[PDB]
Amino acid sequence: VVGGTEAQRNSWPSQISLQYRSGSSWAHTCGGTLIRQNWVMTAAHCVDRELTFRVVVGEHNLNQNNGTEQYVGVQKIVVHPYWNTDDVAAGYDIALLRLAQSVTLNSYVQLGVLPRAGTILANNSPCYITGWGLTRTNGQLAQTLQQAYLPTVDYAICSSSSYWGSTVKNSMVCAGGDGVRSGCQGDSGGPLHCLVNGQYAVHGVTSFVSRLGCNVTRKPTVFTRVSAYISWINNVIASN
Ligand SMILES: [Ca+2]
Repeated sequence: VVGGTEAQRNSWPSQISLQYRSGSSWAHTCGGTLIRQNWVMTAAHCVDRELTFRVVVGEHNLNQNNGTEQYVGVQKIVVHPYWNTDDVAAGYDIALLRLAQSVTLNSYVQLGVLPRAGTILANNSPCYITGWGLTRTNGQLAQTLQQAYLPTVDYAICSSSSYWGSTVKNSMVCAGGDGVRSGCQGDSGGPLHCLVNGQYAVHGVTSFVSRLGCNVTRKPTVFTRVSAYISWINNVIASN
């Protein structure tokens, strides 16, 4: 997250850290959202590679023991059938991970609330992006969870020539673009929490940013629109 600030300890209890094994060590690669005690929602491009993954819930400081973490393996990876690694702009950047065990819910670990199918947010709706991603373009990962106020940019405006043009589709959500705040590498797969009816719900899965950089004016962070995949999500969790 570029231009963010440290989040209150465990104030976004559904946020998870997706890590892979590198030799004998583990490294953070993406964010995610705990939607069930044994199911995680993240980005498809986060699990394209065949690596050993693990999920960490109740996390805050990646390099220190906060006394609230729970580590669990990933036993199954279900990527959306239409996902294309060579065309992220085609959408469908979403995947569900079945955990090897059910985590224990508490003050620091809670399920994320999903919106009702087809829900579209009005322009400039209040939302927050969270993650341990890069704090600067080509910079380094954050040690502690970061958050940044990132209001939405409606489709009509985001898909205009003065912004993303045709690169953005209706199955995505755009937020930010003030040239100061945004998502960045490492935030991918993470949530975009938006305030709706007095409650925070996960309306987006961080998908991509500009090649020119993370925080670029008129180039909002692009998110997979969760409300367009509710039936798919339900069908997967009801079968496996
Ligand atoms: Ca920690």
